[PDB]
Amino acid sequence: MAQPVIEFMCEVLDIRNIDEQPKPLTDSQRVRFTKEIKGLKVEVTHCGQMKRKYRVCNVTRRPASHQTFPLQVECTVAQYFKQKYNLQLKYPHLPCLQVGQEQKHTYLPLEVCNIVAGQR
Repeated sequence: MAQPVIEFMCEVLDIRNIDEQPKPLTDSQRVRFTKEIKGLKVEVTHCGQMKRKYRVCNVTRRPASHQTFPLQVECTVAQYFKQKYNLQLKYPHLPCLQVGQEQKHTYLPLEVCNIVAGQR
């Protein structure tokens, strides 16, 4: 089974009350989380059965609420999932994952991500 990256995060940062502390992440926490998620493979969950897979290459410093990107004029990733997918993010305060080629600057909210377990 695939594990939600939110849960993976809470495990990495030793959190149990993620829904009690709507607090953003400390620089210390982000760095600790980034080390663990960087390089893992993830699958999108907001597109039904179109579970597109991505390679996490980094973690943003800005929350999904503020992370911006070149939308075809700049937009907020949180807006995106509210406008295009009509889904208010549960954690707009947590960072987004950067997936794919660096220069492509693709950001995904942690909420919509599941860690893909290897199948050797």
